[PDB]
Amino acid sequence: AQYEDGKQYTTLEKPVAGAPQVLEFFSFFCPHCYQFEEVLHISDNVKKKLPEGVKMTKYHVNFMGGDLGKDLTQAWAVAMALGVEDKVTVPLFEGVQKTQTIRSASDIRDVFINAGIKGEEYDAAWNSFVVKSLVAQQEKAAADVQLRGVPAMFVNGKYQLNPQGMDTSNMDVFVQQYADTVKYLSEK
Repeated sequence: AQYEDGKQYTTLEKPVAGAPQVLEFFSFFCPHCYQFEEVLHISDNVKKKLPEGVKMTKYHVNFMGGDLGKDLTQAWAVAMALGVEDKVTVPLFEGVQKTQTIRSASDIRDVFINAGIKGEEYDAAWNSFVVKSLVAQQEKAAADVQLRGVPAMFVNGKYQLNPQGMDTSNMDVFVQQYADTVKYLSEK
């Protein structure tokens, strides 16, 4: 076949009920994740190849970066709760990996302040039980697949994309193969 189980994707042994159509995991410490965001725009290119209105979800993980990694999962919960993912994603990647200015929870907060989230609103969200539940949801989704690596992409709670085999000589061809593979998996 052109797409083969065990090759371009893997079938999960335990389908995750109630999973969104597309579930991506990332870490702000993850070098490929930074590339997937700013240079490849993987999520937007996947979205464009899928039917309109399909549910796509993106969650942060704790397993990279120790204490700060877990602070970043809580900050990602804040970003989701406030709907400000598009305003903070690149500045968070830059602060962790490019300028290396994000060293503490206060430095994370500074990124949101600079992006225009009022401090009182950030602090209220950071301490909210809505955000605690979003933290729990991110941890539970990763635990459902014993996740050990990011970036990771899961389709319908049934298939994991495997990009390590795809050709990387041309960035746009890579993105097209990734998006077309997600579309194929979503149609299974």
